[PDB]
Amino acid sequence: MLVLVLGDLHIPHRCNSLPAKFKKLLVPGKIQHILCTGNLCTKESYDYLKTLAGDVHIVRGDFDENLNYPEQKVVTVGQFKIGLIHGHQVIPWGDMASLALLQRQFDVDILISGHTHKFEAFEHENKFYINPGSATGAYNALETNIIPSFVLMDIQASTVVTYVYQLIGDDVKVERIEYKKS
Ligand SMILES: [Mn+2]
Ligand SMILES: [Mn+2]
Repeated sequence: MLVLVLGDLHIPHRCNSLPAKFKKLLVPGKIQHILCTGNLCTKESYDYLKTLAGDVHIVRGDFDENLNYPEQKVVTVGQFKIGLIHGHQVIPWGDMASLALLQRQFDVDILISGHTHKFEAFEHENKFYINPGSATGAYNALETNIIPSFVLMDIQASTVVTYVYQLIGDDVKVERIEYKKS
């Protein structure tokens, strides 16, 4: 199973389009699931994602208007439980009821969020953590020189291979990170 992970496009309010060099790489008929962190913009981008896969999961980020999209979810892909949330939630740890509800979100194999536009991908204590960054390199609060990125996960049995794609200078650069769940 191939899983596309992306978000934070902000089209067309901040960026008019995905970079050609990333969009080239995506075509119908290859990806089984999309996990989108939100901040797409207008419906056009959601429609585009729906050409690419039959199972599209998106969450609602800050200033996203379409309230039919859930704030957070937990999705099962193969043997993996994946949590998905935009990341602009401002809730303090001390509201114990809210904390109790977050347990379901932390008790997942792979955790994905967005919002910052800064990519990350690592293993910690048998769990894997991904922020795909922004696929358009849209600006965030502090910064303007955001490196466009997105993520593909190749999932098979108990092994996930995460590919991080980044647009640096002239070329797409790929890092390949292997994760096996014990
Ligand atoms: Mn954003
Ligand atoms: Mn955001």
